[PDB]
Amino acid sequence: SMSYTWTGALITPCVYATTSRSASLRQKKVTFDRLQVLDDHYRDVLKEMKAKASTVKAKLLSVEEACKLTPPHSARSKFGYGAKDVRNLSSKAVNHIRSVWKDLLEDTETPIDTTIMAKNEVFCVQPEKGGRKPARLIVFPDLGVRVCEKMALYDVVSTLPQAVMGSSYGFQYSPGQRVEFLVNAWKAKKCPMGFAYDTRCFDSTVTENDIRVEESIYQCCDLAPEARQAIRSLTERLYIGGPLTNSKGQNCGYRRCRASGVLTTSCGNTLTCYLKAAAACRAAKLQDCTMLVCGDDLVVICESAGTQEDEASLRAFTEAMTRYSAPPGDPPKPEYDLELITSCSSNVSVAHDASGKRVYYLTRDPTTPLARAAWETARHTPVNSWLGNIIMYAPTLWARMILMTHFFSILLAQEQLEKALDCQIYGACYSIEPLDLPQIIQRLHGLSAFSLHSYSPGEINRVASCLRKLGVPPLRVWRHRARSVRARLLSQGGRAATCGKYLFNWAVRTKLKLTPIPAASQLDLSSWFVAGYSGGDIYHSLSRARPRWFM
Ligand SMILES: O=C(O)/C=C/c1ccc(NC(=O)C2(NC(=O)c3ccc4c(C5CCCCC5)c5n(c4c3)CC(=O)Nc3ccccc3-5)CCCC2)cc1
Ligand SMILES: NC(=O)COc1ccc2c(c1)S(=O)(=O)N=C(c1c(O)c3cc(F)ccc3n(CCC3CC3)c1=O)N2
Repeated sequence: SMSYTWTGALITPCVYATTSRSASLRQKKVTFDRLQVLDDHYRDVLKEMKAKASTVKAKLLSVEEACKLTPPHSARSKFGYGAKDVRNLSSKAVNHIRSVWKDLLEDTETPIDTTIMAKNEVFCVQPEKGGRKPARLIVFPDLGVRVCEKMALYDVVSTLPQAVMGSSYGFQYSPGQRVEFLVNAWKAKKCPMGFAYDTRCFDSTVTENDIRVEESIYQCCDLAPEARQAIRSLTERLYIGGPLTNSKGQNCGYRRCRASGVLTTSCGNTLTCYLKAAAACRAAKLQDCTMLVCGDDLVVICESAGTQEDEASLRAFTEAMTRYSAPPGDPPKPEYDLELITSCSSNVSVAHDASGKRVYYLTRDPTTPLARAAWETARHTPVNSWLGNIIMYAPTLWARMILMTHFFSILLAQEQLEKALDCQIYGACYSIEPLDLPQIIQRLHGLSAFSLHSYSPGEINRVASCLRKLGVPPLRVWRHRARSVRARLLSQGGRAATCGKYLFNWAVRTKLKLTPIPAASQLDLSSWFVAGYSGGDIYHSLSRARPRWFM
């Protein structure tokens, strides 16, 4: 079947930013008939996944619990209420949500409407390879439906992926735990070989059968009968496909592939990619495979069979993925150093802590983080990518010297150190106070994140070259700026002083011997790094448990 069919009605509007103007170019790329051929490897892997899914017991979320996960600025309903009404449990919001639920239980077939829009994302104007990337397409149902999806499937999509894929499920790891997993897998092999597999437009490649196979896995859970019916109806009426409406309310077309903005997108894509890849590893005869899967992002570490043999096994893996309707974007290439593999737009690098001991950490090319940060300093944005980058990339040279210095100087100038900001981590929205960053960083990366040094030449050069290319002052300027930022933070005391002392410890000549922040243990990070919710419309406000008077 065709991934999409179009009426011709335009996908209407809401360093460069992707707009609604480039939507036509994206539509051409993602529109095609899918040819899927399944085999015994696929069937064997599915049965193994199902046996693991069978250990899961999932609970039905109440209307109140589902309402509480809704982001404050989530798209309003076309039925007379918005995200504020949902979070307040308003009479109108709650009555409509209950009617949507009742309809899911009563109607098992009518396709549910969705809205289609072009994603506005900032990329760097780099005239080195081709040109500007076309806008990605976002497909999502109405607010009432999104609350119902949480009631039925929030517990499933939060628990089932780890139960099925075990250590291969990537969203259970913080960046440091992801690094630890990759390093351990690499060291376990006699002669390691690793590769990333890029699927061309993964959402478009997902077939009706893929979605039903994904539902057959959900159905292995112990579920409340209404949750079981809701999952069955949501599968047929929403997940499998349905009509597309643009922002103007015009019939835009029809979808028969994965919608980006439903609660099951991340879980479903991860399960689908894992199933196809594990089956393709068997068809390719790759020895002792370790897979790490995050949605459509796949990395495989295995036992090398020699240079020519590895190139041949990779082409066999690709042919098998292609049959399963997961063809490649960039062709996969075997890598023989862990540091050279790019997965989840990141690579492993090594540094030393204050005692000269090796510390592996996760980094990336800083061009896109710096460009996006520049866009965000220039104009007000709902989500602050700089904040998420400081959190996830806290041990890196560039996040510490440039992002921390620049944004802390802006917060000091605006007196907004205590103002909570939104950032996206694994598709979920978190409301975080920048004053909590030293405690968050210690919890996720450890005390060593504040004293790393002896960065690799390759890492230092990538950073320095990127600054030159973007017209950013050199690293020596950032050291001078950080010394002043640090001094002003120290003067303020409390959490602000901890920001100065811990985040800017690298900027001082003498360098302090840092002790653990006592209040860090109080942070409730239980919802962090459990699952991916990309396009799932999930929100959390960072909270503190058992606070001590003197902290
Ligand atoms: O050789 C030496 O010894 C010293 C050299 C030297 C060179 C340049 C400066 N620049 C500055 O003082 C100014 N800009 C900056 O001090 C500046 C700060 C951050 C900048 C950023 C990002 C960095 C990441 C956080 C957000 C801001 C970008 N650009 C920046 C410029 C350059 C810029 O203009 N825009 C972009 C565009 C895309 C990406 C990055 C940038 C402020 C007043 C005059 C211009 C200072 C010293
Ligand atoms: N195709 C589908 O359906 C979704 O497929 C997906 C594939 C990968 C991801 C997602 C969806 S996500 O939207 O859930 N977010 C991330 C992600 C982040 O949130 C993230 C946030 C930051 F501020 C900084 C770095 C981040 N990094 C890199 C560092 C990390 C440790 C690995 C991610 O990868 N990964």
